[PDB]
Amino acid sequence: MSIEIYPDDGNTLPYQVFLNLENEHYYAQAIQLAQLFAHEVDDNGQLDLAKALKKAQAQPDLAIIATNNMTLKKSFSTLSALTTTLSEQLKIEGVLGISQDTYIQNILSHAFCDLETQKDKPWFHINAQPDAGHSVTSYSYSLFIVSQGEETGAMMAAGPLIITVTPNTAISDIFNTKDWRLTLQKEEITIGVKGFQVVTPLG
Repeated sequence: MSIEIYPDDGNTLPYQVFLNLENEHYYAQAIQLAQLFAHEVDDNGQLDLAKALKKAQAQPDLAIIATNNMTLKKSFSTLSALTTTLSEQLKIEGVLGISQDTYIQNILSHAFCDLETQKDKPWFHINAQPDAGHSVTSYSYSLFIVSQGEETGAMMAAGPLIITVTPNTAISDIFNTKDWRLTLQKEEITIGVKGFQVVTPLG
């Protein structure tokens, strides 16, 4: 995994990889697929669904299992729809090596009052435009992850991208161009290679 070569001196990969994406089980999990992942990725070093979908076919245990996304939006409608979709798709808030909570109440708490989620997750940012009525200030995550099965010794190659659509549209006065209506969606593709028991060391 990573660069580490010979010709140059010992480091010169055109893939420039070493810590290009976050994983929480990198201890050995980034290694299972390492030589696979170092092959079909993009110049950054992340799973490319065009080529790495073939790379996935060579994963330690299984292959491409999940190419799922989420659709969350808010609007001066009712949260009867807003939170409903959020909860249903709260599962894909990283149900890889899920945490102790990472669920409702710890997440749905801010749903009760303006779910800006305290700017949850260290996402990059490609925000506001010069429009003042038809803009979008969104901050994009996407880093790529891997997980560990301890039971049987499996793993899981994950590659999510996250977009926080919070627009720069202007005016919420005598009429709104919709300056305070928000929307959040994204895509996580995940190559499952394991005997997944529960969200935990998949086995």
